[PDB]
Amino acid sequence: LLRRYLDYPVLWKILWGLVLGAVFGLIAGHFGYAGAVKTYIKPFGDLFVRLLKMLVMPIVLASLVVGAASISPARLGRVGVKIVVYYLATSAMAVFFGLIVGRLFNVGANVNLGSGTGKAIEAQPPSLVQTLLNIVPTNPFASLAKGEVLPVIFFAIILGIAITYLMNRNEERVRKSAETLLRVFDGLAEAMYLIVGGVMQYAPIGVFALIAYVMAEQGVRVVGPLAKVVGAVYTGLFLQIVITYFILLKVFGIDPIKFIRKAKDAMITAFVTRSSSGTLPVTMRVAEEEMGVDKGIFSFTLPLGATINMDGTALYQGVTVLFVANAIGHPLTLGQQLVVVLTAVLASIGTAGVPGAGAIMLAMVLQSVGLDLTPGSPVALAYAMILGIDAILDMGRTMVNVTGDLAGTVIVAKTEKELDESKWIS
Amino acid sequence: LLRRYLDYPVLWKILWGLVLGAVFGLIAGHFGYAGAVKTYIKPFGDLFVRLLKMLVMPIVLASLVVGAASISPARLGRVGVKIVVYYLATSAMAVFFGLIVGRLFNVGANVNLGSGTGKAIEAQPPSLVQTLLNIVPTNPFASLAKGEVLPVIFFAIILGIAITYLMNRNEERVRKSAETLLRVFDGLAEAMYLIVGGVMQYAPIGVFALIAYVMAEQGVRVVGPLAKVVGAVYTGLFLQIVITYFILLKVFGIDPIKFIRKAKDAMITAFVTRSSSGTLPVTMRVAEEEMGVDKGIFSFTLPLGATINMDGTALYQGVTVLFVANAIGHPLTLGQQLVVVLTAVLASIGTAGVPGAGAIMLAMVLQSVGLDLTPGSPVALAYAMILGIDAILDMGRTMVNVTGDLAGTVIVAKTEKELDESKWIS
Amino acid sequence: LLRRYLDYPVLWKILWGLVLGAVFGLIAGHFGYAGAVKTYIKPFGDLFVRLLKMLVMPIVLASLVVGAASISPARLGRVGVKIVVYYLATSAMAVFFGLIVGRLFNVGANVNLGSGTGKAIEAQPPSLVQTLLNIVPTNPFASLAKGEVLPVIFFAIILGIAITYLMNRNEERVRKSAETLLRVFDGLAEAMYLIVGGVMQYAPIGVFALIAYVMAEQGVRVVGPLAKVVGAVYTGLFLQIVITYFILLKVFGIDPIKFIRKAKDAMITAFVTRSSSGTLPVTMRVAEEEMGVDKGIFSFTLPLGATINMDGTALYQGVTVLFVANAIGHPLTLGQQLVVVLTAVLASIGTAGVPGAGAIMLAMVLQSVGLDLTPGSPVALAYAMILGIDAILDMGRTMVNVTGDLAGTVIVAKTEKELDESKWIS
Ligand SMILES: N[C@@H](CC(=O)O)C(=O)O
Ligand SMILES: N[C@@H](CC(=O)O)C(=O)O
Ligand SMILES: N[C@@H](CC(=O)O)C(=O)O
Repeated sequence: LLRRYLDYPVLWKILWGLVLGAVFGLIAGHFGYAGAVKTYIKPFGDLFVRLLKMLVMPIVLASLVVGAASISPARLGRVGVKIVVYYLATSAMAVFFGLIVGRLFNVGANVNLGSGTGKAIEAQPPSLVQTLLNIVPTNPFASLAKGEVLPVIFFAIILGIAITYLMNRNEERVRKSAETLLRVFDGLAEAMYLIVGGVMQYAPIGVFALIAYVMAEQGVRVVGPLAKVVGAVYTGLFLQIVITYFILLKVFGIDPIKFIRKAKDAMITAFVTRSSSGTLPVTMRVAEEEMGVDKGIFSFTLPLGATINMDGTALYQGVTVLFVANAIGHPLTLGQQLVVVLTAVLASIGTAGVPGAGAIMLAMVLQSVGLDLTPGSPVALAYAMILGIDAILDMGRTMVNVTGDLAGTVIVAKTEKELDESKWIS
Repeated sequence: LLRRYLDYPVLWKILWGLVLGAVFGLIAGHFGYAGAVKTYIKPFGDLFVRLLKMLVMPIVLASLVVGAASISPARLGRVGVKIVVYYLATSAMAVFFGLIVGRLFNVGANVNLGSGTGKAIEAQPPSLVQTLLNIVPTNPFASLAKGEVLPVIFFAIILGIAITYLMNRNEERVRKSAETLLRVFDGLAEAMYLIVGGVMQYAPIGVFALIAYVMAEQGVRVVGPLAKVVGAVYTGLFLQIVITYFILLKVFGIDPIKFIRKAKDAMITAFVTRSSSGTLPVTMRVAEEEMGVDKGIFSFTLPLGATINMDGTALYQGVTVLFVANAIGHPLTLGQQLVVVLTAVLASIGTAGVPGAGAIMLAMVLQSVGLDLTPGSPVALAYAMILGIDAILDMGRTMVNVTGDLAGTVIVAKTEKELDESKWIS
Repeated sequence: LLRRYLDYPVLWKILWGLVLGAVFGLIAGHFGYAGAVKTYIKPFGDLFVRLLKMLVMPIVLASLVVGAASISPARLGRVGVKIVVYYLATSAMAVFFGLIVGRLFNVGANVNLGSGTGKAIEAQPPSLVQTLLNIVPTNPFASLAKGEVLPVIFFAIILGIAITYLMNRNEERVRKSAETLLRVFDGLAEAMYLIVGGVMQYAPIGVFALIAYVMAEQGVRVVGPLAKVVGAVYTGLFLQIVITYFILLKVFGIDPIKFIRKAKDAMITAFVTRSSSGTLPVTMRVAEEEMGVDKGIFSFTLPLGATINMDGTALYQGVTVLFVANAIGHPLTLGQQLVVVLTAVLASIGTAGVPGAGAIMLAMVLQSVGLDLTPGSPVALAYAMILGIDAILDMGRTMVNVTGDLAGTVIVAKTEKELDESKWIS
C-alpha cells in the first residue's frame, strides 16, 4: 500500500520486518535457493549497509562540534571527564565479563583446526603510546577522507571548544562568524538526523534482506560449535547489562527497571538495525522526551558514546579472541588476559558505528595478541567461521552498546542534578 | 592589447581561438616542429584542462544541493522522475543510434591488428546490481576526495532534500541553521559560477593550445582508417540530434528549429571547450534569459543533466566499442549489442564533465564486453589509435551532450507548464 | 602548579622549556638514558608535532580565503605581485647565499662515503613546467585530503577573489550567500587561531620533549663533520638576515634595527617551536599591534608568506645539497648551481609549515640534481646524518622564515603607504 508503509511506526515496523526475515530465510533454506536470495535480495541489505555507512562520518563530525560548542567549557570539561572515565571503566568491565563467560562456557574447544607448532611465542606487542598518539589527526581532511573516526572526533571536539571560546569575544566581526559556523554545523547535524530518519523508515526492507540472507545462507550453520559462541555472547551481554548497568544506576539513584522500561524503544531499534551511529535520532529522542536530560548532557555524550562507548562490541571481541585462541590450541593466561583487556578497549573504541564493523576491527586485536591473519593459517578459517554469525552477534552487541550509552548519559546527568526527576516518579 | 582581450565576447573569442588553432597546428606540421609546440604550448592546454577538472566536483556538489533544496519535495520528485526517465531513455537511444551508424558505416574495417584466437569467450559480465549499489557513497568525504561523481551527486541530492524538509520545521534554532547552510552552499555554487566565467575568459588561449597541439601532432594522423571513425561519430551525433531531439521537442510542442536557434550560443561553447561541467553558467544563462524556464527546473535539471546526461559521450563509446571489436576480428552480435547498450549508459553517466574523460571511461566499457586492457594485447594499440582523435571526437560529443541537456530541461518544463511562452511567439 | 602554568607568559615559557631541555638531554646522555627518554618522553614531542600538523591545511585554506576576500581585487593584484616577486627574489637570494657559505666553509669534505663511478651523468632534469602546472589542483578536495599545500593555496585564493566579486553584486539572494560563506571561513580561521594559541600553551612541554630527545640521542653526534654543517647553516642564516633583510629594509625607509627589535617576540617563538604555520597568531598580532600594518596586508601576505615564503628552509636545502654532493664525490658546478637555485625554490615553496618537513622535501631536490634516494646508495647514509641533526637546523631556518615573512609584509606595506609611521618615531 502506497504511503501506508511509511505510516506504520518505524519501531514496530522494523521489528516486524526482522521477525518476517527469519521465517523467509527458513522457507528459502527449505527451497534450498540460497543463491537466488543471495543474488536477488542481498543487494537490498548491502544497499542498506552502505546507506548506514554514509551517515557515520558527517554525523560524528557535525554533531560532536555542535555538542562541544553548545556547552560552557567548564561544564564541558566536567561532563567530558565524568563520561570518559565511565566509558573506559565499563569497556574494561565488559571485556573482563566477556573473558569470564568465555572461561565459563569454554568456547571453541573441539573444532580441531590444529595450528602447527610454528610462530607462537610472540604474543604481546601492545603499542599503547602509538595508538594513543594516533588520536590527534595529522591532517583532519585526510582523517575524514580515509575514514578514521577517532581523529575526526578529536578534531571536532577541539573545534567545538574553539567555537565556544569565540562566541564570548569582543569584536562583533569575530563573534558573528563563529555564530555562523556553529549554525552551519548545526544545520548539517539536523539534516543528518532527518536523513537518518529516512534511512530508518527504509530500514525494515533492509533488515528483511540482511537477516533473510543471513538465515538462508546459515540456516544450517548454527548447529556446530558456533552454537556455544552465539549462546556465550548473548549470555555475556545479558550479564554485562544486569550486573554493570544495574549496579551503576541503582547506586547513583535511578531505578534500573525504569531505565530499561524507558530505553526499550531504542534498545529494540538498535537490536534490529545492528548499527550504533545509525540510531542517534531515536536514542536522543528517547533520552530527551522519555529519560529527560537537558540538551547540554545528551547533545554531547550520546553523540560521543555512539562512536567510542562500545561495550557490546568490546565483549564480542573479548570472547572471540579467546575462542580463536582456544580453537588452535593456545588458551590465554593472566598476562594475556591483562593485555587483551587493554587492546580490546582501543580496538572497539576506534570502531565506526556501522554494521559489520565489529568483525573488521577483530583483526586489530588478533594481530595484537600474537596471532596472524594470512589466509594460509587456520586462524583464517576461524575468522571466517566467526564472520559467519557476525550478524547474529552484532544484532545483540549493538543493543548493548546503545543501552550502555543511555546508562552513561543518565548517570552523568544524575551526577549533574539536571535530571527530569518528575518522570521517575508516579 | 591590455584589458581588450577580456572585453572581447567570450563566445566569439572562444571560436576565434579554435579557428586559429587549426591554422597554426597546420603551419607547425608544415614546419615539422610538433615537438616544439608540444614542449612549449601544450602546457597551456594542460593547465586549462586541469582548471576544468578543478571545477567539476565543487560545482556538482554545491549546485546539486542548492537545486534540490530550492524545490518543494513533491515538485522535486516529479521533476526528478520526469528527468531521469528522459536521461536514461535518450542515453539508450543514443547508444543504439551509435551502434546503427557503426553497423552501416562499417567502422574499423581493415586495420589488421590481428588478435590471436585466445581469451575471447568471456564477453558479458554486466555487473548491473553492483555498479548501481555503487551510487550510495560509503563515506561522502571519501567519494569527494577520490573523485567519484555519482556518489557525490546522490549525497548532495539527499542533503538538499533534507534541507528543504528542514526549512519547514518549527524549532527556530533549526530553521535558521538550515537557511544558513543552504546560503553557504548557494554562495559556494555562485562563487564557482564566477570562477567558471573567469576560466571561460581564459579559455581561448587554452583552446589555441589544445587544438593546435592536437593538429600539429595529428596533422597527418587523420588520413588512415580513423577518417571513417571521425566521419561516423559526427554523423551519429547529427543523426542523434535531428532524429531524437527533433522528434521529442516537436511532439511536446516546442519547435526544434527555434530550440537550436536559441541554444547555439551554448552549443558552440560546449563544442569548443569540450567540457560539460565547464559550461554550466553559459547553458543556465541561455536557459533562463532565452529559453525561458523558471529556477525550479534549470537550477536542478541542468546542474544534474550536465554531469550524468551524456548522449554524445554515450554514442562515442557505443561506436568505439564496436570499432575495437571489429578491428581485432570479433564483431558484436545482438546479445553483445544489448549488453553494450546497458553498460555504455552506466559508463557514460559516471563520467565527470571534464575534457578527455570519454576515453578514460572507455575502459569500463571495453573491459565490460570481453576485451582486456593490458598493453601487450593489440587492444592497447586500438585504444591508443582512438585516444589519438579523442580530441576531435570530444569536441563534438560535448556539444551534443549540452544540446541534449537543454532539450531535456525544456521538455520537463513543457510538461510542468513553466515555459516563458513569450519568446516562442513573435 | 595548577592553572599557574597557563598564566605564565607563553613566550618566556616556550623559551624556558627549550633552555631546560638542553640541560635535561645532557644529564640523560650522562646517565646513558637515550632509550628511556626515547620510549617515555619522545611521545610528547611526537604528539606536539602531530598537533602542529593538524593546523596546517585548515589554517592555510580558511585564512587564505578570508585574506584574499577582504581585499578589493584592484589592491589585491598589486599586493600579490609585489609580494610574490619579493618572495621569489629573496628565496633565490637565500639559496645563492647558502651556496656561497657552502663554497666558503667546504661542508662535507672528509666523510669518505665514496660513491662508486656508477650512475652520475644524469644530473639536470629540472621539470619546471610540470611542477608549475601542478599548482592548479585537479580536484581541490583531493588536494586537501592528500596534503598538497600549494594547490589548496591557489584554490583558496581564487575562491577568495570569487567571493570578493560576489559581494559586489545586485541580487540580494547572492550577496547574502557570499557574505555568509565568507563569514563561515572567517569563523573557521579564527577558531584555528584560537586552537593554535591553545597549542602554544601546551607547546613548552612539547618543545621540551623534542629537544630533550634530540639532545639525549645526539648528545655526542655533534662532534664529527656535522659541526661544520651546523655552523655553516647558522652563519648562512645570519648572513641572509643581515645582508638581505637589512639592506632591503634600509633601502625602503624602515630602520632594520627597529624591525628586529619589534619582531623578536615572534622570531624567538618561531625559533623555538620550529614551525612556520604554527606561529601565525603570534606573527600576525606582532605585525598588527607592534609593526602597525592594517588588515589589508598582514591578513593575506603573512598567511601566504608563512606557507610559501621560506628563505631559511631554502638556504638549508641549498647547503645540504652541496654537502651531500661533496660527501660522495660530485661537487656542483655553475650549471648545477643555476639548476639547484631553480629547484630549491620550488622545493621549499611546496613545503608545509610543520616541523621536520625541510628534511622531507630535501628528497624532491636531491632527486632533482642527479642524486638518488634508494636505501642502497651511500645517500642513505649521508641523508641519514643530515636528518640526524634536523632539529638544530630547523629551529633556526623556521626563525629566518618568519623573519623574512615579517620583512616582506612590512616592505609591501611601506610601498603601499599603509604602514603605521607612528611606531617608528620616539
Ligand atoms: N554494531 C556495532 C558495529 C559492528 O559491530 O559492526 C556498533 O555498535 O557500532
Ligand atoms: N566532454 C565530455 C567528457 C569527455 O569526453 O571528456 C563531457 O561532456 O563531459
Ligand atoms: N621549518 C620549516 C618546516 C620544516 O622544514 O620542517 C618551516 O618553518 O616551515
